[PDB]
Amino acid sequence: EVLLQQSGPELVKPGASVRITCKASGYTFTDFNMDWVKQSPGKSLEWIGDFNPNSGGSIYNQKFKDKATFTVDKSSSTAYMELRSLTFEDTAVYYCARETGTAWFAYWGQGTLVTVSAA
Amino acid sequence: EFEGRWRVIPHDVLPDWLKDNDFLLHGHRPPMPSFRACFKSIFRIHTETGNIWTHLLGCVFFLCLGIFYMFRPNISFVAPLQEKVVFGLFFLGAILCLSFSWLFHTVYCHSEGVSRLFSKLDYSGIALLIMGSFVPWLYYSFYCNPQPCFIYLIVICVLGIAAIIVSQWDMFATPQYRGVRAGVFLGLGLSGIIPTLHYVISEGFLKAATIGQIGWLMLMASLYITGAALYAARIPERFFPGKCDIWFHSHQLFHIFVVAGAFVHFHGVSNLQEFRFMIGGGCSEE
Amino acid sequence: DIQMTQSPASLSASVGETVTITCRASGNIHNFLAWYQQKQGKSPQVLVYNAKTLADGVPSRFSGSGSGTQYSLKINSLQPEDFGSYYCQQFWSTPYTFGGGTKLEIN
Ligand SMILES: CCCCCCCCCCCCCCCC(=O)OC[C@H](O)COP(=O)(O)OCCN
Ligand SMILES: CCCCCCCC/C=C/CCCCCCCC(=O)OC[C@@H](O)CO
Ligand SMILES: CCCCCCCC/C=C\CCCCCCCC(=O)OC[C@@H](O)CO
Ligand SMILES: CCCCCCCC/C=C\CCCCCCCC(=O)OC[C@@H](O)CO
Ligand SMILES: CCCCCCCC/C=C\CCCCCCCC(=O)OC[C@@H](O)CO
Ligand SMILES: CCCCCCCC/C=C\CCCCCCCC(=O)OC[C@H](O)CO
Ligand SMILES: CCCCCCCC/C=C\CCCCCCCC(=O)O
Ligand SMILES: [Zn+2]
Repeated sequence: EVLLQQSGPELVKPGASVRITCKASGYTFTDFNMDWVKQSPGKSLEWIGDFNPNSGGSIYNQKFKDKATFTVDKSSSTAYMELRSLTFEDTAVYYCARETGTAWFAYWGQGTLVTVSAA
Repeated sequence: EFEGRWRVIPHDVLPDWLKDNDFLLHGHRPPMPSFRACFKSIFRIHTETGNIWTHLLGCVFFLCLGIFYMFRPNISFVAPLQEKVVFGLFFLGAILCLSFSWLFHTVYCHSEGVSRLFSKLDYSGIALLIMGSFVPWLYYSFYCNPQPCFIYLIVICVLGIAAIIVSQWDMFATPQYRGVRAGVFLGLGLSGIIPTLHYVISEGFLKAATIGQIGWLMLMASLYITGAALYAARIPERFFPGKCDIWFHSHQLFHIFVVAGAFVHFHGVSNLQEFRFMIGGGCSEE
Repeated sequence: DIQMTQSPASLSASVGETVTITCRASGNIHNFLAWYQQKQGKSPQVLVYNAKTLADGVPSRFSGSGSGTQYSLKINSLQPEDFGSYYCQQFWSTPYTFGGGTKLEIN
């Protein structure tokens, strides 16, 4: 079975950075594209971007161009997403989601909750 | 362009209706229910690139060859109106089968409904090419024996129509019946052994060899047999699984054997009309 | 950018009844549509992709239809486990977009 496991919840302060890791297994990692999805509390889903592990290129939503950075480690079949200069607006559950030829998502990670708080 | 973006997928994640040969492992198109994305995939690298371009280049070749044939001067024909008709019926079957085929291979990955529809057009096309091939070839071999010529055109049409109706069957398109489809269409073409033996008996070995028939048809019989043998047993991808995904798999070479076999067929019956033009329509041979 | 308008935003129905979630795209998406169901706190799971293709393991009471810019998700004979949020998604044009979502409650 294909499984996407990502890191646990993050508690950070404003202006900090986070990197969410999505570790995939059960298939050849380079064969399919990896996408990232944001869901703010009580709101609907938003598309951050897509990353191709084979070529290494990525396509970012214009809204998250200066916010997200996609990296990869093909040896461990892990996808990463860096979030920079975090505000209270960036408090959300971030998902990884794998394509299958076209960008419909059959497999999803369990989600990583990012909570920004200066308390 | 950011519209209709897609990647090739391995064979194991394909839907059922798109698994026709498990020896091609990678490089398949995923199911995309947009004809716009399907027709632009013609300029993309995948498992069907060779299958479409072979029968799309071949479709315009016999289209232009078919129109040059209509504008050749009637100076050279014993009956120009009906001679251009029997040839046009061959060109009609040749163009339709090549057009049905490259269109099917283009929209193959659209949806299950579109796939089954264009597959039935793909199978019916090859029957039309086989019946169309028999018409100019018979009207010359039995030129002076009209009634054997007219029964043999009735039975190949009752066989080709039956072959078209059997292609409307759904389990016909399954990979378990790929040997059944091979023998059905091959038996359709090799049904011509009965008119050929009839011709040799009444005309003779020398006549059949002098006019050049027995040489051109065993070329036809070889291209018929070899093309069907590679298709039915999936050579060479059966020997090298995963290295013939894009170029030189069985379906690709079978497409090439059809274009070459139809051109070799045109070459033979075009010779039979130049031989008729020299001896004329008169008939006191006995 | 393609805008996806999902309707209704929320609804509540009884078990065994039929519900229909409509959705309209701001432009033609060429049947490159997917539907998802999301349970409380859990990850979304795909129900229908390519506008009509039912995903593996999804019961037959879910059915997607439509073409062009108007698509629909229908749930026949509602079951108690059908509560949650439902989202549409187009993957024809980037950036890909989701619908506003539809909250389904069962009584
Ligand atoms: C050159 C071949 C000569 C042989 C004779 C046969 C030629 C026939 C013509 C072949 C090419 C035709 C042009 C293809 C145009 C073409 O690809 O059109 C597809 C459309 O985009 C269909 O729209 P779709 O994406 O399915 O959805 C719209 C929203 N519902
Ligand atoms: C005297 C009868 C014999 C000579 C006349 C016929 C000459 C040859 C005809 C060629 C045209 C081919 C027609 C082929 C007709 C096929 C009909 C068919 O299979 O329909 C089923 C589908 O509609 C649904 O599955
Ligand atoms: C060029 C001269 C004529 C010879 C060429 C061949 C003539 C036409 C051949 C085959 C006809 C195929 C009919 C196929 C009928 C399928 C019905 C269909 O899909 O209708 C569309 C609707 O579902 C949606 O609007
Ligand atoms: C002057 C009268 C002479 C009569 C004796 C001649 C009899 C001819 C003998 C047999 C006719 C053919 C019988 C049937 C064999 C041909 C059909 C077949 O199975 O073809 C498969 C391959 O062979 C295709 O290449
Ligand atoms: C499940 C049944 C089918 C299994 C697959 C068998 C595929 C064999 C087909 C073609 C490759 C060999 C063709 C050439 C060798 C057979 C001899 C021949 O000329 O046969 C022509 C006709 O008499 C046949 O009816
Ligand atoms: C010399 C000239 C040669 C000309 C050769 C022409 C070959 C193409 C003909 C017919 C294709 C089939 C047309 C009918 C099917 C199209 C509509 C369709 O696919 O509808 C599916 C469904 O309605 C929605 O998903
Ligand atoms: C002149 C027309 C024939 C020219 C020679 C063609 C070479 C191949 C001949 C016959 C192959 C018969 C078997 C076809 C296999 C099934 C095809 C299919 O289902 O797509
Ligand atoms: Zn083919």
